[PDB]
Amino acid sequence: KVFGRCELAAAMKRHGLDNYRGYSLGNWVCAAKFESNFNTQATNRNTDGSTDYGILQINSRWWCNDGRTPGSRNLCNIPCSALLSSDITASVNCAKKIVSDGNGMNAWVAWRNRCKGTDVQAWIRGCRL
Ligand SMILES: [Br-]
Ligand SMILES: [Br-]
Ligand SMILES: [Br-]
Ligand SMILES: [Br-]
Ligand SMILES: [Br-]
Ligand code: NA
Repeated sequence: KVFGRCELAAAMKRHGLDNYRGYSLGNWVCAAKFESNFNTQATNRNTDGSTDYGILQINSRWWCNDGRTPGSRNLCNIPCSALLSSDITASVNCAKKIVSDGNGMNAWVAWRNRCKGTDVQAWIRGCRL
């Protein structure tokens, strides 16, 4: 599923991601934009053999199981395919675990490089929340 900007913001708010660990809704929408372009089916392989999955490109090296990342962990205890669903629940629950791991949203390199320090409120500007 390819979300609309305000549609995703609404969905993220519903699952309690807005202001989670102090990160406002615009930070999460912006992260999604640059990680996946709002596409829940996005996948990307990394040089180390692991793979990033879903709307927030969650990495199989640590967080999910995809059956082909040898040294990896499954810290959210899910198949990586669950992060590709139309329904963003698994992605939101896993992101909440990631953002609490110590490094905040810096875990997402696109957030750090393309959202951090910017006017992230723009990403939910105009939405009915
Ligand atoms: Br957009
Ligand atoms: Br594996
Ligand atoms: Br949803
Ligand atoms: Br980047
Ligand atoms: Br915001
Ligand atoms: Na894994």
